[PDB]
Amino acid sequence: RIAALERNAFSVKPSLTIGYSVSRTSRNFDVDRLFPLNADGTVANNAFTSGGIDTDTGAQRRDFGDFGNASDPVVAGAAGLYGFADGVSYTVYFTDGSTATFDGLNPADYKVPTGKVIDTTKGRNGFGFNNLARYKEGSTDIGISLGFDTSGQFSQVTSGTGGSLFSTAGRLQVNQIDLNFGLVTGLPSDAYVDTNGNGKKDDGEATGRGTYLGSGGTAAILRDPAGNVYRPVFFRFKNATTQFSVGNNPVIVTLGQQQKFYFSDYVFDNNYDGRGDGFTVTVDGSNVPVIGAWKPQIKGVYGSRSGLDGTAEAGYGVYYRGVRAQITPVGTLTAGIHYAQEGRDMFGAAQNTTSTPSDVTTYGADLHGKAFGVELHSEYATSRVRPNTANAAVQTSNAFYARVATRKDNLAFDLNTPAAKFGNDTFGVSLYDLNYRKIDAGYNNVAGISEYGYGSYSRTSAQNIAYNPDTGVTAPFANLDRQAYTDANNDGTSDRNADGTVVATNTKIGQMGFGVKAAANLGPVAIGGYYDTSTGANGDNANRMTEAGGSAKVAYSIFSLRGTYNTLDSNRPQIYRDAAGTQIIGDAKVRRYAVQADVTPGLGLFVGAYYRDVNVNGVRSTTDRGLLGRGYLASSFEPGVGNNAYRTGLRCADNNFGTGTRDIDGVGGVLNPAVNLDQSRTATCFTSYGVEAGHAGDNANALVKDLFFRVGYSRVYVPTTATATTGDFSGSVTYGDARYDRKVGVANVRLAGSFSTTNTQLDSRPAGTRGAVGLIVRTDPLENVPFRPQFNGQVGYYTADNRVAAGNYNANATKYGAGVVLNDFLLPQTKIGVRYDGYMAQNRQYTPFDGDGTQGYFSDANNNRRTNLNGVYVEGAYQDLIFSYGTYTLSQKDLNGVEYGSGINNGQPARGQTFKISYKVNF
Amino acid sequence: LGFDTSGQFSQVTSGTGGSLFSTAGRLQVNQIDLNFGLVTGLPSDAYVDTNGNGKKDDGEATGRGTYLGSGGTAAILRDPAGNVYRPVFFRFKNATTQ
Amino acid sequence: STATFDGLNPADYKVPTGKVIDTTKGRNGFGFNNLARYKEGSTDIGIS
Amino acid sequence: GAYQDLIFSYGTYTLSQKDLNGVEYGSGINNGQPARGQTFKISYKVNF
Amino acid sequence: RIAALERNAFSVKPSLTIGYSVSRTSRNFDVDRLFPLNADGTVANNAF
Ligand SMILES: CCCCCCCCCCCCCCCNC(=O)[C@H](CO[C@H]1O[C@@H](CO)[C@@H](O)[C@@H](O)[C@@H]1NC(=O)CC)OP(=O)(O)OC[C@H](COC(=O)CCCCCCCCC)OC(=O)CCCCCCC
Ligand SMILES: CCCCCCCCCCCCCCCCCC(=O)N[C@@H]1[C@H](OC[C@H](OP(=O)(O)OC[C@H](COC(C)=O)OC(C)=O)C(=O)NCCCCC)O[C@@H](CO)[C@@H](O)[C@H]1O
Ligand SMILES: CC1C(O)C[C@@H](O)C(C)(C)[C@@H]1CC[C@@H](C)CCC[C@H](C)CCCC[C@H](C)CCC[C@H](C)CCC[C@H](C)CCCC(C)(C)O
Ligand SMILES: [Cu+2]
Ligand SMILES: [Cu+2]
Ligand SMILES: [Cu+2]
Ligand SMILES: [Fe+3]
Ligand SMILES: [Fe+3]
Repeated sequence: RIAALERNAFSVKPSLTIGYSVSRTSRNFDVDRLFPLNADGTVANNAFTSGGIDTDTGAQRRDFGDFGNASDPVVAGAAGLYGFADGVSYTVYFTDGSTATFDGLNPADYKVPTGKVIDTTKGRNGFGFNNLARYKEGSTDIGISLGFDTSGQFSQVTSGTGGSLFSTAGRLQVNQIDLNFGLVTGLPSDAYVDTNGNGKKDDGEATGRGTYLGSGGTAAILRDPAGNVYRPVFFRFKNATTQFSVGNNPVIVTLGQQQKFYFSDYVFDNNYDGRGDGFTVTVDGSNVPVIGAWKPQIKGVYGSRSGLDGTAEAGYGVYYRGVRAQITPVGTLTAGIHYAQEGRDMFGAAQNTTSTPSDVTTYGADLHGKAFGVELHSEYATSRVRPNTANAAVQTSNAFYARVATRKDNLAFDLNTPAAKFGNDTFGVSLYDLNYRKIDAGYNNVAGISEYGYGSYSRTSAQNIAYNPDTGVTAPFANLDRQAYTDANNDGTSDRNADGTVVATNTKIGQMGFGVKAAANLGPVAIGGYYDTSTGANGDNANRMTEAGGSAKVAYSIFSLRGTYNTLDSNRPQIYRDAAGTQIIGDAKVRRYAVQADVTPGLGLFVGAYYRDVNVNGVRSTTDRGLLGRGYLASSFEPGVGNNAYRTGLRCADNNFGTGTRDIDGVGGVLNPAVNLDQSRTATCFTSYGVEAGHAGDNANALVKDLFFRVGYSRVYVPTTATATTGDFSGSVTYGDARYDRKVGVANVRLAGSFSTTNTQLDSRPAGTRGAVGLIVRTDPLENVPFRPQFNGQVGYYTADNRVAAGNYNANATKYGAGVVLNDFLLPQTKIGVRYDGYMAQNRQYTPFDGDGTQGYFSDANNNRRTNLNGVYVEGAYQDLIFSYGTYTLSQKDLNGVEYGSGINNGQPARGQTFKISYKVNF
Repeated sequence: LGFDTSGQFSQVTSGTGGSLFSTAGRLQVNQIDLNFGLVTGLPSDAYVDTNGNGKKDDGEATGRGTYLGSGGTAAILRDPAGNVYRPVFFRFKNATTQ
Repeated sequence: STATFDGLNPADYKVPTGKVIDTTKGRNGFGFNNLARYKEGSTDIGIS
Repeated sequence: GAYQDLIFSYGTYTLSQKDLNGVEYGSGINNGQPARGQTFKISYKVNF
Repeated sequence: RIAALERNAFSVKPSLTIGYSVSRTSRNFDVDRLFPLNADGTVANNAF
């Protein structure tokens, strides 16, 4: 009886929040860039951060201000303190009484008055000024909330009797659901009233807190003169279950919304979203008497696209059906056939609009598996698309491939595992890939009824491969397209973007070709080779792209010597930069050959000498323009004895330098415990030659346990002026890195250092000297000295002499930070703590997140400005009551010393102060 | 109809906090004076305080007018079968501020 | 304004109100209510 | 049809009303076609 | 004490309905006039 009472009882969960807060600022800069970075790269926790960490948009705690109640993001350029503070953002008044906001330090540059608006002289001269000061008037807030949770025992459903011509028994199937429900008192700030059914908040839908006054917030509170507060009670629930399965042994029928299914690639790659609402039936004949050892299986799908959706949507009156059948006659070779169809009904043929084909009918067969020591992967498809309209003129498009290679479990092809193995280690000829491709030009995700895909995933990386992990397009080979200059509006000149990149028009050409990658394992020797030619579907050599190559390695004792030859002959246009540095579209010929020798004495040390020679379009081509990466079979070898693996990808980042110019911390990464500067490569294949010693601390029997350094020298070829055939190895790069953690006593030291003396502009790094050093100390609590002190520390210096074609400017930075925590302070359970941080910078800047996956970074700019961010943060604690105080100042002067901080132009820095009293309480 | 609670939620225990350090937690027990329950209908003097002053300004909301069917005779949320529906509110009063 | 005539011949619409005149907006002022009903296929989950 | 407790119901019906001549007035858009109705349902009763 | 707890306790009753439906017609006639009539005069049950 007690269990029955508990099953359908409410758990009452009240919550109380108590806290005092005051904050005064004049510019709202950011202070999270001063705090130490943890070994996982996260910044140390403080009581002043505004938050804002978003992985989707790349936002971090360092992209927003931390004072007042405002989280104003930092603004790049001069409007912000070069990414250090908030923008100036004048306000512009209009004649009709409307207003706009101008984001700049000079309103005169407001070059965007709308068509009919005229600046009315209402403010200073029609331009106002948005106040840069934010205030949080000191107050103590008590927040009270209450929720009612359920026992969570309603996770099952049992079927009931049904039928009209008959009556089912009932209680035959038990389904596990994922319903999470309870009672809430108040609505979240992000709730809304969805009046359209799209499931998303359109333009100002309802603001559910505004629909139910008194639900939450401060705008409305349903009160009582006696002091009572009333809040509406809502029933909140999530239903994560949309599929219901019936039947156990041979036959299982699943009914639900947005059914996800997969016949094969090129036909019903309809998982990762699903296609619509309906049912799927799966029949497994693995226990049949006569034929059950072949594991016969049948799948059948019926559904309506997107369920019910309004007209003008692609899935209105459109229904899909399909059936697949497969077996495994041999060890693992599964062979299957499948029929798929999608079409409009009489209500979709009329009043649907869009462009969905009147009918698509695809047939196919596949032979994936591993049977007799070899792995086969084949696929055939036929489309027969009915292109709506009136005449239609049904169009057919096939897609066939046959590959002898190893597919992973995620259906991506692993080209590093042979799958042939025609011998042992002494004589070990290994076939890695052997494939043919006949994808037609018109075969897209509509031809074979899928969600996405069947197009080059990169067009710059391996562009014959359609495999797209983002959209779940599991398909080995892609529908290639031909690229050409656009010339949309202007005539005579090709259209370009603002950055100068070309604008291309892509026409699908399909794909047809073959490719073999193999390697023969000798004894102390090993050899490998690859060949690959792909044309358009029609076979015209105007779209051919052939890559051939081969490598040979000899490794013995502690010496290894490799030699690689790579070619790329692309009559296919290809987009790339020329010698001058302007993007172009046109055929390419790349010839590379690299001989690199390595010696490993075994004491953790290593030495490496290399000579790599690129040759683009017949000229020596100081740097290849990424063309060699257009093929998916690169297959270089690796140094070391007994390492005869022919792994795909030309390891161009081997024994060469790094060209990074961005960093999370103020100093050039030498103060970031999540960045190993000695393992930073450029990943660009150069025409150069050089040597590089080093030392690894993770390798056992090393001189120093945790020590890594990467001293190295190199010389890079550069043409005579810009495009001359003649040239010389005039460029010179001398680089060095070091990293040493150690733990002397109770403290935990960490040293990092980097150097560079480049002579030319390699990828984006200018030509000049570049050095950096950083030290991090973190003492554990001392149990001998009174107060149990626990110290910290941080120092970082960065220097760079950027010799760019527009200046010879020096960009240096200096970051420091110290702090001591007293874990035993007078009264019991009393703690005190103080941390002082500082960051000075010459011509450097911060670039905030771009709103995409890219994050913000500190870089060098020629802005003649010196930033002087400083702050002190004192955190004391009684038993569990935390007093946090913080005072920070940001001043950005110029060479003269004008002190542009606090940009009202009064010669005063921006200042921020905060005081908080925090107290966490639980019921 | 009203729904009263057991009245056993008269205590709070502090939790660990701090950024430069971390307090032990469960160190202090505070006696609070929160009286809460569930009501079905609103009183006559209830109102929607849209300014924060805590007092009824000139015709603020007349909370019975905001939620029709809460109380009174002006509005009654009914059903042809004879059922009567009244919104459920979570009423609470906090007398503790220190 | 619009009205609905329930008959197989709109010419027999002997009931134009006091001041209303048939505007030649449809075929000749008379439309035609579609006789086709559609329930687009969907799977519905209702929770209470 | 019915599997354990999942009921598949399908129905196709046709209504044609001709005159003596054979004008086939059904589906009264006057195109000589009968009225037609088709339905497909999948029903599943579940209990907590 | 258990009886006192049960006297003023809530019984939580959740309900879930799952079902797929599609229907296409051009005139919307009636089909219940075709089904057999039961001994009590009611027409046989159907899913349409
Ligand atoms: C145990 C249950 C027994 C069966 C119950 C009675 C049903 C059979 C009687 C004939 C009834 C089925 C006859 C086939 C109609 N045809 C369909 O497929 C249409 C497809 O829509 C649209 O597609 C376009 C391109 O695709 C075009 O063709 C359009 O023109 C078409 N729309 C239109 O204009 C409407 C004709 O679906 P629908 O909207 O009519 O949906 C319902 C259908 C039919 O229902 C079933 O019978 C399925 C039962 C499967 C249970 C499998 C589970 C087994 C459990 C052990 O369901 C399908 O999907 C299947 C497709 C037909 C194959 C049938 C053989 C298993
Ligand atoms: C385990 C079991 C799982 C069960 C669930 C899976 C169900 C599998 C169903 C398999 C049925 C056989 C398929 C035959 C394939 C013929 C190959 C094929 O699809 N033909 C293509 C297409 O066809 C049109 C289609 O033909 P269709 O015969 O498919 O439909 C008839 C009937 C549907 O009945 C209803 C409900 O009205 O369905 C059946 C078979 O019962 C049709 O007439 N619809 C009129 C409307 C035209 C637009 C779709 O016309 C051209 C393009 O307009 C062209 O592109 C052709 O290549
Ligand atoms: C009968 C019965 C009963 O009444 C009482 C009691 O016995 C039961 C209840 C168990 C029962 C029910 C039994 C029930 C379970 C049904 C049996 C199960 C099987 C599974 C059904 C399907 C069998 C068909 C089979 C799967 C097809 C095989 C063909 C291959 C797919 C062909 C592939 C070839 C490809 C194209 C080559 C590659 C070519 C390219 C170019 C692509 O490389
Ligand atoms: Cu911040
Ligand atoms: Cu739809
Ligand atoms: Cu997929
Ligand atoms: Fe919406
Ligand atoms: Fe008020």
